[PDB]
Formats: sequence, structure tokens, C-alpha cells
Amino acid sequence: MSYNYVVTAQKPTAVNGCVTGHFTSAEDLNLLIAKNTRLEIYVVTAEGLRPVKEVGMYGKIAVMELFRPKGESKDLLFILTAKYNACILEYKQSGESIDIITRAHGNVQDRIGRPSETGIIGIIDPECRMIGLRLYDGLFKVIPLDRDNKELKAFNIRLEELHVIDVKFLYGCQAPTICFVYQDPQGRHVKTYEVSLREKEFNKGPWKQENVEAEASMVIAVPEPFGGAIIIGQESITYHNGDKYLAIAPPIIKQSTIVCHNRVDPNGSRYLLGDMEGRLFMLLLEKEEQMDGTVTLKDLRVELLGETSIAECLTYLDNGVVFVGSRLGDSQLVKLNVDSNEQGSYVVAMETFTNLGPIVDMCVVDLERQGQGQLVTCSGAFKEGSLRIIRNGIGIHEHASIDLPGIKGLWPLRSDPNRETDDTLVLSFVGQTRVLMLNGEEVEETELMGFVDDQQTFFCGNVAHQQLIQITSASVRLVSQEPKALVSEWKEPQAKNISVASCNSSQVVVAVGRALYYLQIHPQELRQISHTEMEHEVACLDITPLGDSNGLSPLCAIGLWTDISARILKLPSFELLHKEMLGGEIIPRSILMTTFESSHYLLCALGDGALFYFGLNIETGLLSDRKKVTLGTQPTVLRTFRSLSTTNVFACSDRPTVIYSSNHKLVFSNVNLKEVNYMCPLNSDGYPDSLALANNSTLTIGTIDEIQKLHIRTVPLYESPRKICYQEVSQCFGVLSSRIEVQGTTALRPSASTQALSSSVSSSKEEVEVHNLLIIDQHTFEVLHAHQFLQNEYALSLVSCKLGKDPNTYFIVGTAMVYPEEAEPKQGRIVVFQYSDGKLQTVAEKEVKGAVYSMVEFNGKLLASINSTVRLYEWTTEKELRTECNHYNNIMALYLKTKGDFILVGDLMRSVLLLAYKPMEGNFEEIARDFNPNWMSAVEILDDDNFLGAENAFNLFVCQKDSTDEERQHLQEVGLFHLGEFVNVFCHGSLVMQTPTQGSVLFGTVNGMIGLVTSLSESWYNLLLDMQNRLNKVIKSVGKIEHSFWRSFHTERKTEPATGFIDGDLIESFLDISRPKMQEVVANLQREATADDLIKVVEELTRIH
Ligand SMILES: Nc1cccc(-c2nc3ncccc3o2)c1
Repeated sequence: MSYNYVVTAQKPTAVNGCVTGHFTSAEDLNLLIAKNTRLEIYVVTAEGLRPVKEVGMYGKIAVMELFRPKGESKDLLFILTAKYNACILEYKQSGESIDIITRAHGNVQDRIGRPSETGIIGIIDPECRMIGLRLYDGLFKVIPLDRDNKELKAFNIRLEELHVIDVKFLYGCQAPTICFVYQDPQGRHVKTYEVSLREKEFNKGPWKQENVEAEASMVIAVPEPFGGAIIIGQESITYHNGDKYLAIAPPIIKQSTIVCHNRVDPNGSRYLLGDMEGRLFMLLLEKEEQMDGTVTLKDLRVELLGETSIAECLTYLDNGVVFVGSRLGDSQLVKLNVDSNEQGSYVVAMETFTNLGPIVDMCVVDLERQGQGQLVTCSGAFKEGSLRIIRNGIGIHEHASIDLPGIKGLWPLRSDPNRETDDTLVLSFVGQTRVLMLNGEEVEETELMGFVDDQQTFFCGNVAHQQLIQITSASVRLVSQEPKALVSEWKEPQAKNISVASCNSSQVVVAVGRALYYLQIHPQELRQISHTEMEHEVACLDITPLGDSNGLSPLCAIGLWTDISARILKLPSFELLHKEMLGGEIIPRSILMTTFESSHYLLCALGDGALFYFGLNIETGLLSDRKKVTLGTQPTVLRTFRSLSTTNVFACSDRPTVIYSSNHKLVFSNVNLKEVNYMCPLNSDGYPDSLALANNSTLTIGTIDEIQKLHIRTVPLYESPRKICYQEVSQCFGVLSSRIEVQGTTALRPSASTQALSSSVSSSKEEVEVHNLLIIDQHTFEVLHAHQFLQNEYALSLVSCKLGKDPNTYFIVGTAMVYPEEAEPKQGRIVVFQYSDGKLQTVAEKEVKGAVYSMVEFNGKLLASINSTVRLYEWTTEKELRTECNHYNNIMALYLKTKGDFILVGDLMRSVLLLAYKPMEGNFEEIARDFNPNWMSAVEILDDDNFLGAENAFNLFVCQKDSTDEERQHLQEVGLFHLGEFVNVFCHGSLVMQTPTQGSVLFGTVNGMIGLVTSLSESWYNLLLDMQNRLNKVIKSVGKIEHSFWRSFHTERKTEPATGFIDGDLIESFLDISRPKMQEVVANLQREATADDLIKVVEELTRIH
């Protein structure tokens, strides 16, 4: 009935978990990071983190632990998903190919069972005897680790303690033993049990229970030789080992709850601890010797090390390097020093990794140019709060601009053999060459002895033996560096024109029609080595040396006319090693051998904007795994360049692109420039690490931004942003923010709301939240003004609009007065503000008897939701809000969107409702509601007949009118899809410059994932649904989870297959399967579709984000 397509624009960035161990090999130290559905694998080096493999799971990662059974040469990986898919995984690398093998899998959900409120805990016995899971209160699930248990069959043990806080397996025990903290009416306690595989039951544990602190929250299992357990609370740290009990109460930890730990030393002598304010501590266990050679714990000390991002997880990585995994801010690599700095910190940040999450609100604005949307998010929380400005494509920073038309090629060179930097740029034109010298920033015409100016140059550069080369249509010219003189000249035997040229430091291959000549560069000598006659006219050549080659290529890559082939030839014989026919009647224009992330590729661009690429074996010359993308509609010219110590390929066309590698796959990112015809890298005194760019009329010099799909600007607020709106007439944003103060109440640090240029305060008629409206400049993101709300006043909703016949644009804020014992608020305000002359003036107020959860401008009026009421206000001539009409049939109306006279209302627990304003009756009519209960997080109107909801269990659904009257009032859920993210905000718009899809809705999530929803025809839906089913038969999923299971709508009330939703991430993955697989997919598929049809289809779909 409705057909929707959902695709990832930005993968989740929040770190949900981290572990270290030896997974990729026994001798590698690995960091594994869980980002919701993604697992990232790194090798830890001196240099830092090298990425080796990133995979997606068809599940949310809830447990991630490395372990090593006897007989295994390296660690295996246990994963449990939030839908209770369990697997054991093994890393396998066969040559260049890397695969995650599933050693065991099965689903471990029970039939009855309310998910424990305090979440899934999974733990692994140190001796790998069993995996233990706390999934539900009152039960402990055991998976025995026998070699025969490939289905991960489990049994449940009754657990008398219903409210477990945390649990670990202990070290040094003859039977598998758990230690856990639990809560009962008498307080919190620590207890142990042995786990008997024979009896499938608990036995008495080795040490008796103790009462612990009221807020004891984490258990640490300390390795031998200590053994035992550390229990971390809010004001105490205790150690237990039976006839051993030791407790400290250090004041230094009392300010903020400690929420994560990591073992620094294998023997447990030191642990890192992180708290909710980003403090990093070291916990030190002091040893005492004993006559019998055991070691017991003498004392415990805690030392403040410094400050990090607020850590969800910590991993020590050796040599003082710590990974800080953050959910609420950026993740980091930090270094711990033995000696402190000026301010007394041992912590120095080394590297920052972007986290957009949580995205709590966002808007789309054309900040810089018309038609180019940028997303501005409210990101992070507490000291990590920020605005983030997100935009597609890679920028260039122009540093020079010369009027100079007709350029046909650019080459840099070093005219001085004693200087490392380029000082010369050679330009070709039709039939001519010009040399430009660079003196700092000055760029000046000149001659260069040895080079000719009256022929077109096809290549020039530095070559071996301190020489320069120029290849023109007439000859190859070899020039000495000191002095500049012609030392050798090569011409074809009858002096026919050269038509194509390739060159490296010591080798030359030139074409003359169908003839090829191979030359070597020697001292004062161009030596002709060999020649051949190709079957067809030569279109393009490359001899870029790859790998451990010593600057020499044994291969020549060639593109031919007529048969449209890309071929690899051996030098010097010119023997054919491999031929690929590219199809069509349009010749290759650019061919390049290149390396990315240590793998070799052949790139071949046609004159129609097609780019083919292949794996290249530089030993055998074999091309494999052909792929194709379209980079424009014009001939593309390819050229290698380096930035940030990485070689990439710049593709010149009508749509300039950078080609690079990410997770050992080629990626393509737009450069934000108009048409570029030619380019070369340029690294001169005045223009270090730059690019020279030419179009039809202009030569530019500039630097390039980071090579990535999306560019992100961060604006730190040092406090929690809550909502955002743009006010075009003021050229600024309004942002609701809150900061924590401690009760007179005192602030913890300066932040946006206490550092505005000017400030104002409302006048009345982790201790406390103080709320503010910030006014922020759209260009500088400076905080121009901050208005502080009343004590106990929480700002919930924000809109920028005009009302009635009043020409002013206002910022309007809806609030709640929050008191401790109230089930919900019974008081709040709507406040209308005018931003004028650097400050917010209060124009009007309205007291209401509830929380103002949501507001929208509606046909020149103000729509607001207040507790269980939706209300429409008019703006009177006396500049006051006056109630027009009310709707009462809600539990708690949290979310509003409107289109025309229609209003979509999202409820706390009864899903969505459609209202209409009746302009000829001045009131609301309830049109229809979704009678299925759903706990809503966000809503959006897709169009007049289709309503999108997100709910708290990470599902999307789509409702439509069912086209009796009682019947017309029943909205139908026609689309269902498990997304696996928590949606905070939907907003209409696109990051692409303004096909199979209609409409564009972006969403922002808690994990900092950004998605897109668009609409499909029935026809397109049917084709893509068929593709999915076929893809699902050929793709091997990690952990052998079925895609259909993953995407099934799932709440406590209802599990059903997905319907009316295409998984764009799955569809896009078609462009990464093998050619056989594509054939399997494309067989007997409705017109009988071919692989190459689908490739093109999936490209039109990738361009929507
Ligand atoms: N050297 C290198 C290259 C590319 C990506 C990364 C990286 N991205 C991360 N995101 C979160 C946490 C840790 C991370 O490390 C690191």
C-alpha cells in the first residue's frame, strides 16, 4: 500500500563497547570497537591504529567478548545481538582475502521472559568452560562450550536473586564461579555461586555474602595472583576474596559516578576507572608477599590522572596509550605520562574521533549556497554538547587564480636537484608548451633550456640520473639538470608523431598510432629497448610502478580503439598477459595502475564518464572482480596525488571526484568545484602540499580538505543542546540548552549559556538543570545572546515563525515547570521573543497548565501540544496568544507535524493520530488514529496519505487511511521495519544538490546514525524486493543471521516480517558482490534484467544521499 526505501547516510558513530586481544593473529594486538550494528577491527602499532576489517551484523551488538579455547591458536569472538542471536566468530585471512567465519550460532531467547530492566549481561569463564547470560530477572542462562555445541544450546538456572546489578566469572577457581551484586529490601549484597555442568544448577560459592554499599554498581574479577573481586560504588571501593575483605572510601571519587573500568596490567596491579564527568582515575592494588608464595592484597589507592571525553568504555593499548570509547562525545586516543604537566594532568590527547551522537534535534539549511543543504545537529550531552554542521563533498581552499585559457595538461617539476620542493609548472596547449616558474607566491612565465615551446607536451617531469624529460608530439627530449641542456633526443624512425606517452623515473612507453616503443632513461641516453604493433590504434597508456618495485614497472597498461580493451602487457616483450573487453563503441581515455591500502588496482575511464576498475595481480598481470561506476558524462582524466600521507586519485570530469579506499573497498567522493579539466599535485615553497587545477579559462592553486564523503564542523557548547531552529531574517540559529549546576546553585564550568556576548534572564511573577535559549550566528557560530529561564523551568519546544498579520519573526519557546513529586508537570509557559539589536526581548507570555512538549507554525497560527491536549492559538493585534480550539483525546501528545490543514500527533503510548483543522468551523476534527499501541519517539508526514512513525523499540512503521465511518477512523499500519536505531528527529530535506525515488526525509539517532527515507512506486518496490530476496540467498551473513529476521518488526507485543520497506543498505551491497553472484541474482528477473542493468539502477539509488 505504501512503498518506502530506507538507507544509511552516516553510519552510527557512538562507541557502545570496546575490547582488546589477539584475534587477527596470535602476535597481533587488536582493538575491536562496536558501533551498534558495526564491528571495527584494528591492529595496534607504534604508529597507532591500523584498520584491517570492518563488518556489519544483522543485529545490534549487545555482548562482545574475546576468548581462547584450548586447541585454538588465536582468540575467537563471542557476539550476542539485542534479538538474542549468539555466535562464535573466527578471523581468517587467505592471502589478500579476509573473512569472518561462523564457528557456532543459535538464538538464545526464552519463550516467557520480560527483558531485564538493567540490560543484557554476557560473561565468559576464564577457562572457557561456559558462557553465562543474564537476559531476564530470576534466570541465569548457561551455554556449555563443548566442541559439539555448534548450535549454542543452553540451559537456564533459577537465580533466587531477582535484581542483579552486575556479575562476573572469577579467576583461579576449580569450578566455574560467578560473583554478583544484587539488591533486595535489606540493601545491596555481594554473593558467589559455583556453576555445576553435571547438575545444571548453582552450588554454594567459595565465600559467603557480604553487605556492600547502597550504590555498589560494578564487579571486577581480578586475575591471579590476587584472585577475588573488586566492587565499585559511589563512595567506596571494596575487595573480596573470602577470608579477605578490604574497603576504602576515597573522597576523590564522590563527585561523579564511576561507570567504566579497564585492566592495565595483566596481573591486575592497576585499573583505569572513568566517571560521568570524564575524570580518569588509576586504581592501584598493592601486593603483600606470603611465606607460602601466594600474594594477597595489602591496600587499594585511587589517583586522579586527568580528564577525557565522557567514556562509555576504556581500553589500555600498551605504551601509555588508552582508547576512550564515547557515546556522548568524541572518542579519543590519549597518552598517559609518568610526569604531569603545568595544570597537573597526566593525560594528553593524541587523536579525536568524530561522534555525532546523540543527535537530539537537527535542521537543514542552505548555509553557503542555494540548493546545497547542510545538516546542523544538536549533538552530545553535558561537557561534550556541540552543534555539528554536516555537508556532502570535499572542499578546495583556493590560494591563487590566474586567467589562462586552453590548458591541455599540467606537470610539476623540480628544476633544482638540491631542493625537495617543486619550483616549476609546465602547461600544455594545443600545439604549444609554456613553463611557469614559482618564486614563493609569485608565478611567472619563463623559458626552460632543453624544452621546446612550439610543440604540445604529453608528459614532462624529473627522471633518473638528475635529468628532466619532455615528451611532445614530435619527440622525447632528455635534459641535464646542471646546466639545462639537451643530452638525448628520441624520434620514431620516420619521425611520425607520438600520439600517447607514459613515463616514470626510468622508463618510457610511447605510442605512434598502433606502434609502441619502450625506452629506458640512462645518463645522457634514451635507449630504445623494444617495440611492437598493437592490433588496434592505441588510446591510452600507463606504466606507474607498483609495490616493492624500485621505481620500475614490469607491466604496461594499455587501452585500445575498436575493441575497447584494457590490457596488461609485459615489458620488455610486450606479451599480452590479460585482456578485458569493456564493451560499447566509446574508447578508453585514461588508464592507471594504482595502489590503495596496499592492494593493487587497474582503473580505466571511458569517454562517456564510465570508470571500470579491477583487482590487479602485479606478478601475473591478472585482472579480477570487475566493477563499474559513472563519474560524469564527459571523458575522465585520472591523476594520482598525495595528501595526509596517503595516495589517492583525482578524477577530472564535469563532476570532479576523488577516488580512495576505505575498509579495502574503493570509494568515490565529489569535489565541490565546477568542471575541472586537468590537475596535478604541486608542492612548492609558496604552495606546500597543494593541487594545480585547470578548467577552460583558469588555472587555480589550492589545498584540499580531508578525503571523506561528509565534512563535519564542530561547535563546542560545553553544555547539553536540546532543540534547534533557523531564523533566516536574523541570520542566526536558536538553540535550547541546559547546563547542570549544584545547589544558591553553582555552575561546574563555563559554557555557551554563560559565555554569550549579552545575556538576559526571566523574572518570576548533577543537582539542578538550568535552561537557556541561545542565539548563535550562522557564519561564526559565536554565541551572540543567552536568555536564562526560571528556576525549575525546563524548555521543551522551539520554533521560529511569523504569526497573524504581524511582520516580525519571533523565537517561540514552550516550557514545563518541573517539581519532584509531580507525576507530570501541571504548569508551563509559552514565551514569544524578538531578537533585535543583539538581544532577546520578551514580547509576550502565556501560562498554561502543563508541559509544552511540541509546537509548530500552522497557517499563520501557533499549534502546541500541552500534556494530553493539542491547542491552536491565534496571534491577536495586541500581540498576545489566544486559544482558538482544543483537542483532548490523547494520553500525552509529545510530537506534532503538519501539512496543509492536517496535523499528525504522536502519543506517548497510543501511536499516532490524524487531525484536521476545519477552517469553516474553527475547530478540529479527528480523522483517524492508529489503534495499535506504540511508544513513539518521532513522527513525520511523508505526504497527505502516508504517516511515518518511529518507536522506542527501534522500529519504523507507516500508517495510511483505509480507503463505514467507524472504519475510516482506523489508520492501517501498511509498512513495518526494524531499523535498529532510536530516532529522535525526522526533517524534510537533502544533503545532495537539488528517478526511482520521491521525497527526502532525513533522521537523526541516539548512536549518531543519519538515515534517509524516500518513497518508491509499486513497480520499483517489487523489483527491489525481489533483488533483496536474491541477495539474501547469496550473501553469507556474519553469525548466520537471516536478513528477514533482523528486519522483522519487533516489540514486546508483536513480532512480524517487515513489509513496505526496502533496505537500501542491502540493495547498495549488490555493487560489492562477485560477478557470479550478480548472475545468480539477476537470473530470470523481470524485460529480462542483466547484471549491468542492475549496476546502473543501484547507482541512481546511491545518488539520493
Ligand atoms: N587510523 C584510523 C584510520 C581510520 C579510522 C580510524 C578510527 N576511527 C575510529 N572511530 C572510533 C573509534 C576509533 C577509531 O579509529 C583510525
